[PDB]
Amino acid sequence: HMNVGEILRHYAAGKRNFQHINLQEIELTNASLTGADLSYANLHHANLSRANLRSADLRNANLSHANLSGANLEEANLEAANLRGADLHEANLSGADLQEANLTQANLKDANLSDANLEQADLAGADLQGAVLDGANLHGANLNNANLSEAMLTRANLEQADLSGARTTGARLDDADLRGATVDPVLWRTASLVGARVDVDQAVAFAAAHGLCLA
Amino acid sequence: HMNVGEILRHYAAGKRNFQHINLQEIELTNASLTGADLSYANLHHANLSRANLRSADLRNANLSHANLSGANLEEANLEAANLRGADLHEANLSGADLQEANLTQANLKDANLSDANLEQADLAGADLQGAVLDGANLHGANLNNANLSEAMLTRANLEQADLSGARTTGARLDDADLRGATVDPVLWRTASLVGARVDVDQAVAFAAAHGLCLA
Ligand SMILES: [Cl-]
Ligand SMILES: [Cl-]
Ligand SMILES: [Cl-]
Ligand SMILES: [Cl-]
Repeated sequence: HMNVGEILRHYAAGKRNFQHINLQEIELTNASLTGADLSYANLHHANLSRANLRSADLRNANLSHANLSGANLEEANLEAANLRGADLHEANLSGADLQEANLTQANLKDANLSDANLEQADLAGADLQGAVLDGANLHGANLNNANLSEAMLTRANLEQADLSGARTTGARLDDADLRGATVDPVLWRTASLVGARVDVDQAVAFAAAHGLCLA
Repeated sequence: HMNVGEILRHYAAGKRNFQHINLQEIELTNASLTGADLSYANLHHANLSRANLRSADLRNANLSHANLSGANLEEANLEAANLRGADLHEANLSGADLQEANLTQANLKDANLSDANLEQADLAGADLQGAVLDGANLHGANLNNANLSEAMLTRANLEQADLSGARTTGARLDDADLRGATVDPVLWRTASLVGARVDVDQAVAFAAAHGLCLA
């Protein structure tokens, strides 16, 4: 296990290779480790609140129940990372790679996921209230029972995503691509959808969700 | 030309056959001629305000620019009648037969057309503001540029009707049959349509009218 003094001294010396390092429970609030290779690192329950991890490599890292509130993760590689129950509220994940990441039960309230890659990510039960996912790729993402209340999914790719059980009151889906997605009828009644791309079957479902009869 | 005294005396004697009679411009306000056969009669610009014409036969009658405001025409036969520019505001036309009638530019404000037959009727430019057409048959009716603002067309048959240019702000079309009708996209944005029956193409048009893209 590497401690705070050690990792900050190494980083100060210009070292960036921290792959597979054990940093469980470490206290790194307001720390900057931009560009660090933390691939496969164990950061379980780490406190990384307001840390600057811009452009860090965190692929397949264990970030389960980590505190990443307000952290900068712009253009970070979080592919296949374990972020179950992590606190990412108000984090900047703009342009981050989160494909196939485990974000189950994560706190993403007011998170910035603009232009992020969330292809096949597992967001089941995640809280995305007030989050911004403009231009994000959610192709095939699992949004089962997620909270999307007041979330901005404008211009987002939701093709083949599963939004079963998602809360969508106040959700903003203008210009989103919904083709092939699985959604509850209530989505058609709650989301703003101007410019949203749909299949014919979905357009019919939109009409049915407003009480029209096709018999 | 038969005058007021003559027709009322004849009716009082039990006469009901007034077919093809000339009654142009006659003043018959609050008169009762229930069950009278006035088929093919000339009632051009007659004043029949608040008259009781329940169950009258007025088939093919000339009622052009007649004042029928508040008149009772329940179960009256008005098939193919000329009612162009007639004033029928607040009239009771419940169960009347108006198929193929000319109602162009007619005033039907607050008229009761419940369960009336309006098959292939010409209602172009007619004013139906606040009218009640619950259960009416408007199969193939011409509603071009009609005013349907706040009109109740609940449970009405609108199959193959033409509503091009119709004003439909506040229109109430719950349970109406719209299949095959021609409508402007604005209808889908303005009418209440719970239970309204539509084709697949119409359901898609409903979605498109709310800004959804089918590309
Ligand atoms: Cl440093
Ligand atoms: Cl928006
Ligand atoms: Cl009498
Ligand atoms: Cl109603």
